[PDB]
Amino acid sequence: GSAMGSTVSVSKPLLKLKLLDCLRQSNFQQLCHLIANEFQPFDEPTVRSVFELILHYAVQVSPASLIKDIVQNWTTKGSSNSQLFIDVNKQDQDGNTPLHLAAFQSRGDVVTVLMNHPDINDCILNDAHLQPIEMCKNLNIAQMMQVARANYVAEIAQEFRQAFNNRDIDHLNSILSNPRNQELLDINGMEPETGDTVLHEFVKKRDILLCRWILDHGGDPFKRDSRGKLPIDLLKKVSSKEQNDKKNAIDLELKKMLEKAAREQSVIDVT
Repeated sequence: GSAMGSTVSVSKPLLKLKLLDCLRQSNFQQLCHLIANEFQPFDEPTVRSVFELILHYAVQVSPASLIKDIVQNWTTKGSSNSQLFIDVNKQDQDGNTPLHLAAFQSRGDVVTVLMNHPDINDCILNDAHLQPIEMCKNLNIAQMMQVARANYVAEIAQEFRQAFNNRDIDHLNSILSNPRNQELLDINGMEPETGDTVLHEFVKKRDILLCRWILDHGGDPFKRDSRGKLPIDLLKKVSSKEQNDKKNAIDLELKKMLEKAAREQSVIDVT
């Protein structure tokens, strides 16, 4: 075209029209071809704003076979550095994720695919403050989501305990790098066989490395054990003149860490 003709501007309605038609009638290779030919420039912000909702639109209008292909090919960690990458937890203009919409629409098979995604976050609140399971209109679908969550919680809580048993800071960090895990794990849970939280457990172990990690990831110094004791109560008092002697350096460091954590906890508890 002549250089004097204005560049065709990107229309969100027209992109959406083309995309929905494809998602309703076409397969994955046809969808890819549409992206290559019509979602250009691919980094143009209006283009991006439609592209990143493709999984939302697919849950609305597409067969489960196409949804599976989109999920398998564009949403796993292996494509996270590609242009064709969709965030499976993307929130739309109502705060809904694809899982919110799949639950709302009673698409049980799609709910299963999404709940099985290793990076799924079924704790995200939409703008109505609802989690995806709370969108269900069908009880059997809600129960499936409830049990799948309980299973996931059981597995990650066992993995969390294993990382502590291994003193494995990298593994612990990896577990909490998933926002879903930060919600579904309770670092302040009390072990019934001992009455201890992990903070009590590792204070008694004098494990400075692990106590610091626990206190940096929500460990609550005010949570008492089953006998009513705070973690700091577990360290014996040392007279002032001896406080800085080398033999007391371990418990002194734990005491200082617990005192600072208690100050920060006091603010959290009134916020």
